[PDB]
Amino acid sequence: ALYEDPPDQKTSPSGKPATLKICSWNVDGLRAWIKKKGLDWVKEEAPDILCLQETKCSENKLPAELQELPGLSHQYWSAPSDKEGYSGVGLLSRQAPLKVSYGIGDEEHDQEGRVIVAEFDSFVLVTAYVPNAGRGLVRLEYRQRWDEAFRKFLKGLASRKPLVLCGDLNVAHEEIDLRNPKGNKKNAGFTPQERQGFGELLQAVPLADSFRHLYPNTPYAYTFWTYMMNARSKNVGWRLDYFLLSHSLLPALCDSKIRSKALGSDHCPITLYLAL
DNA sequence: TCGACGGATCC
DNA sequence: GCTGATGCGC
DNA sequence: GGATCCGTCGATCGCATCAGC
Ligand SMILES: [Ca+2]
Ligand code: NA
Ligand code: NA
Repeated sequence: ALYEDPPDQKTSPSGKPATLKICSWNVDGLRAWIKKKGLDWVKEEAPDILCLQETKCSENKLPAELQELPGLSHQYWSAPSDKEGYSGVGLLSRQAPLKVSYGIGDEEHDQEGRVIVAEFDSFVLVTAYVPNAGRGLVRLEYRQRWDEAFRKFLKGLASRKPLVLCGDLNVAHEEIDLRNPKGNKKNAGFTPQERQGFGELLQAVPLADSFRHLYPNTPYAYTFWTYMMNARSKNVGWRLDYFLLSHSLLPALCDSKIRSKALGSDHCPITLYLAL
């Protein structure tokens, strides 16, 4: 079945207006995504912060359009240390963060340009492109190691400031989170190990899945569709991109959106509204 | 993801 | 700059 | 022994690299 995201709710559970709008988008080739008019869509969405994953683009090759682009003038980029055209994330913000850092503090896990940490006044924002378990589950052993390091890192951070984690977490948590649960239990993104790691993440930090917390029984809501077999036109997809929040931020939570119609990637963008 | 192969196993 | 091949990805 | 089923097991799309010149 096809899916229609409900309208944006812009007041908090106590009627505070939303003050912060964060958008996150796995662009799967930043240059290609810009050629497919992604920035026009971003300009219209007008986020206060924009998080991009899988940029596949070194700092040298960042297209010129990205400077001419407030109110997202404070921009930060991370690329792998020795693997061109692979992975890569970015964070663009309207206001300058207090402090920015790259990676999680673990050399094993900080070589593929996957994590940017941006600290603001009232909270910390982490954006992440989690490593794929790979075809044939080749990288599943590595994925589990990543999962534990990432959880430990995020638990530490959240013990000091309220935390927002966004990005492509490369797992569909439960069977409502993808179209074909049956046929995918041994494929990357829906192995029992990856789903379990996501569950441990929610409990050990702790964090809440913003979208599921608000729409806990809404099926067919996905953020990814493989280019093959016209999957997107059939809405045969996966929910892989999330906003996870510290529990303390749940009374700030106004809405968590899925922008199903924005094209330019094999992921659509997601949008978080917070009253801060 | 999809169809195509298999190799079962029931009616 | 161009062809052709390989890496990666749910 | 012809028909539905059920664990594999290959060909798709898209991006960006590399090897070579
Ligand atoms: Ca590969
Ligand atoms: Na019968
Ligand atoms: Na016979």
